[PDB]
Amino acid sequence: DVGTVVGIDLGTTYSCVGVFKNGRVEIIANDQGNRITPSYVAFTPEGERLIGDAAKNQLTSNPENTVFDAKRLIGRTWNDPSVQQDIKFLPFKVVEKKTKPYIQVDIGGGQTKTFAPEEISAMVLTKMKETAEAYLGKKVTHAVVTVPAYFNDAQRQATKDAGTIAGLNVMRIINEPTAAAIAYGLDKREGEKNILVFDLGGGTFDVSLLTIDNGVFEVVATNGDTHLGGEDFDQRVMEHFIKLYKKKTGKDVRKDNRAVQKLRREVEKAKRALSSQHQARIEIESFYEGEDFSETLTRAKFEELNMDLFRSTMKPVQKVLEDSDLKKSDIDEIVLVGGSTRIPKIQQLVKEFFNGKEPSRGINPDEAVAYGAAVQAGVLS
Ligand SMILES: Nc1ncnc2c1nc(NCc1ccc3ccccc3n1)n2[C@@H]1O[C@H](CO)[C@@H](O)[C@H]1O
Repeated sequence: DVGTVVGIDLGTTYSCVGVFKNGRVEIIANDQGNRITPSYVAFTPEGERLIGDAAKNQLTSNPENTVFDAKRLIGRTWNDPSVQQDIKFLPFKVVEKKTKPYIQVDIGGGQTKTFAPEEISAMVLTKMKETAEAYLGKKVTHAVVTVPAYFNDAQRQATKDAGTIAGLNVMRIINEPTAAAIAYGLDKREGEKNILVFDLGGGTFDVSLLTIDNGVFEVVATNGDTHLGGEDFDQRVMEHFIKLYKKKTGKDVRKDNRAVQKLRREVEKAKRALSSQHQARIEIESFYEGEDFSETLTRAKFEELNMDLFRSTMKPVQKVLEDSDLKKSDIDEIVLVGGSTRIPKIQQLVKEFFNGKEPSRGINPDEAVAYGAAVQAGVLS
């Protein structure tokens, strides 16, 4: 009845779909060649609804009508303090409607529409759903969707409604740090064990303490920083180079923002190379006023610029071990999740915190959560 069911990580900044096929989890690439999709939606002036890479790629020219970060609003009331903080930093319009924070956008030709956070995520889920169905050759109807461990009843439910709207029956909602633990099969051992998931993504940092008892996962304590992640590290290097531009050219870069978004691009690119290389080069043709940008970043400078931010990632790890009444000696597994955990300093930091103990390694940290979900989805047909 339920067909092939899909594992979906519906993430804040990125999304991932997986499937179980011929005895293996298959992570599916979208129509753009990508194993992760931006949780992005956009409406061009022509009236063309773009979701994914296509929406993320044109957000510079369409900042009002490019919806992102809906996970911050999903399952929340308009008057929720968190929401009233969040909407201050969000360049599309959020209105109070049916007690909720509805996204307001121009659909094309100045024509106005509002969308509940669940309707946006339903668009993102539809893209994951068409991403899966293109790989499989068939329609998909059922799914396993993940949420962060802190999500409450209303947030969990609204994620299921995003699902329903997308034409997806969400059979299971599983916690994100749990799906990760399942991806490493940590649920396939006898014992009582403690698991620390340290999840550092694009715009969020989450640390979960889990206990596993014979396939029974329990979340004991959670911590983190809802506004700390890879984008933050981008900003810091962006600041470094804007400040360097000034000092050499005398020119100031935030006068054209299209220059700023260009730098954003080549910074994020350089950072990523720097998890693998010791130096990277940032090259921009017609950066500002037609002039060409060309600079490099050492890994040492990268680390230097974010050292206080990297280091701050330990404090949640301590508050978690406190609230779980456990010392450092008690953690039996360390699971790294999120693309930012590829940063070498981050790893050095985790490892020496826990007195030299090596983390679980082997699964792509961007994919670990959709993987966990796809494993469970695999059981469900
Ligand atoms: N190796 C890496 N090193 C440091 N940060 C990395 C990283 N890979 C990703 N992410 C995976 C990623 C993201 C975009 C990509 C684009 C082209 C090619 C590969 C890509 N890979 N991130 C950060 O994860 C956050 C959430 O993704 C973002 O802040 C991102 O910087």
